[PDB]
Amino acid sequence: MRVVIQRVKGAILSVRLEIISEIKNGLICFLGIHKNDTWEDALYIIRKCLNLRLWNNDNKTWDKNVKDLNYELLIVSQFTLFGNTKKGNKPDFHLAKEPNEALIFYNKIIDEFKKQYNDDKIKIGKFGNYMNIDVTNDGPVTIYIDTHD
Amino acid sequence: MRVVIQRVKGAILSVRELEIISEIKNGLICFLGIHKNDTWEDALYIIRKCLNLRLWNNDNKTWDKNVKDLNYELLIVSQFTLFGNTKKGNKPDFHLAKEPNEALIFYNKIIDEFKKQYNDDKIKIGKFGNYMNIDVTNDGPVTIYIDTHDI
Ligand SMILES: NC(=[NH2+])NCCC[C@@H](N)C(=O)O
Repeated sequence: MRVVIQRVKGAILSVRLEIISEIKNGLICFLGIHKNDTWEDALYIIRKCLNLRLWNNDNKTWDKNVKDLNYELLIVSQFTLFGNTKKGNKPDFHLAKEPNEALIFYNKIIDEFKKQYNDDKIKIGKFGNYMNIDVTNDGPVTIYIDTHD
Repeated sequence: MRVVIQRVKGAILSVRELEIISEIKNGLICFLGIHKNDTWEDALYIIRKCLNLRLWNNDNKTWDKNVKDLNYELLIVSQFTLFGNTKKGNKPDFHLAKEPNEALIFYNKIIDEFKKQYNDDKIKIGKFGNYMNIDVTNDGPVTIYIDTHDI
């Protein structure tokens, strides 16, 4: 699976527009799910999101993680991360997991995020819906991981 | 070269008490990571796709219009953390990222080219190397990732 991790002062997530999720300091994680992903692919993303040391702990750089500072996570599902753009300019999403299967996988991932950290600290979107996210990027600090490495 | 493209209704960049230096309305924010062994052909591929990827709908059609077609803007923000290696451990390390003194030369070259291949007034930038705060209204959201070393 693929993940783009961005570090935020906060994020406001809204749908067609009414705010339906919000977080202060922490991480927005765009989570694309490859169609051949295993529950081991999930665990790698979760371990990494919860544990990656992305904050300066005053005086020592790259030291504290989301759990350490008691920060929040917003997980947004982004199938467009499997938009192959090597052919034309029309991205093709043929590696992406099928929407239904994907929702079931996405959910489990969220359960586990809650099981691994804290369930008040994990926010979400409306899986396959138009969303509008005001993100305050801190740094900014972008982190990419394709677990197929 | 590594890039994360995000579709935006707008974007507001501020550097250090915060001061606003850059704004775009509708268009693309582009977190651009520059590999140690990047050549100019790597850069052109980045510049091309950002300008030419059809990330917007139009009438019937989906994935049909690119940033230029709509007279939209780009905000290009260098982001070495894209080469933050996370295979080993929970501390990121950036050994694969290019050296700051040259990255800066490469990034400007790139910015010029971004203007040359579109329009001078449609390309906003960050403040290379410096700490930045960026408000992004993500439209979709739509996230695209390209690693040129896959080509
Ligand atoms: N899908 C979504 N909610 N947001 C992204 C825009 C996708 C659009 N090309 C489409 O309508 O297919």
